[PDB]
Amino acid sequence: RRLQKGNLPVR
Amino acid sequence: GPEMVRGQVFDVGPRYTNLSYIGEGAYGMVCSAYDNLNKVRVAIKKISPFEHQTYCQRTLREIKILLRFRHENIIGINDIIRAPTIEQMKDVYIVQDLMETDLYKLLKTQHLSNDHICYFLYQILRGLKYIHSANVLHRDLKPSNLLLNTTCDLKICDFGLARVADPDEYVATRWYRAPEIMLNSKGYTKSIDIWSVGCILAEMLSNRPIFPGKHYLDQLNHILGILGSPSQEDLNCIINLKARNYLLSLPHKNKVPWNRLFPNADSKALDLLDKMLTFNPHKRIEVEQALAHPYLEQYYDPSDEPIAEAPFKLDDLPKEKLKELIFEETARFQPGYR
Repeated sequence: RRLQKGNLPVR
Repeated sequence: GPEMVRGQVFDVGPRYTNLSYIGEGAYGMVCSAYDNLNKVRVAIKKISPFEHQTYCQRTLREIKILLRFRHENIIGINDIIRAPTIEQMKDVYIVQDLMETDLYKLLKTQHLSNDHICYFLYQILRGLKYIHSANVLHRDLKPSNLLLNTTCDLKICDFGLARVADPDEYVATRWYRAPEIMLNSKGYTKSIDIWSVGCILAEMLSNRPIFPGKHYLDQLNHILGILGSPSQEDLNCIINLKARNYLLSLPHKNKVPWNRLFPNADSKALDLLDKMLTFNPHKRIEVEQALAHPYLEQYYDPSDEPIAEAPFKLDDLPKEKLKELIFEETARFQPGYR
């Protein structure tokens, strides 16, 4: 649950 | 004295320092800045629309809507800065959170795995449901209007072109416009944003605009070149800019199977894609049905998908009247103002 599942270093 | 940026004034008060130019936005340029109260680097956009009726309206909306909206996926206005009296207020600074990139920049040089596209799509729809439940249309969903930081958080922004919906004009860029609108016509149905979202998905799958086109007839035919020629109930449908006589006088075009166009795209994403990118607006999938699609099932949870606390409800008044309302509105961010 909760705001999770994601990662992507960007500008 | 007042800090300058690229030879431009940017007087934001002693609450924000360390200004760094990032680019343009609309009625003015945009800068980055250090907040000396929250110890973070917020984004601040300078707007100077007081002598423009169009700008004035687009501003008031953006300020009124966002100020009343509160959703994880809908960018929020952290603060507003303007002169103590409307007599000197020649420009307004709307301070918001600073996201790393945005869907436009990312999708341009960056490549997204299927898992990221699924999550992104969901956050987009989860937020759209809120707005759409608020009886409102964004009317301008596009890659550059979806902000995001490395955590993968996505937020919808820019409601200067939004509009209040309900059952019963100069356009820049057309790549994310539904057929019914095409070439100045301004949408009036939530189903329009679906097509846009559908278009945004298509891009996250190939990193390239699904419907480019020199002009609106070229874009129009680009669509049919993919979705194949629509039925007659589909044309005769909400397609009537008159120049629709064009499509009527047009041979038969076949559909390109999504799977062919997107050889590396998951089957679930495409099925939903198809449901969104349908010519007949009436048949486009709605935001609630979409959130419940098999594709977005690992994230789906209607209890974690809140709606507007209250729908949203007179706005062609003379600019100096809008400035007045723009002053009253921004009156809450002034010191000791309750």
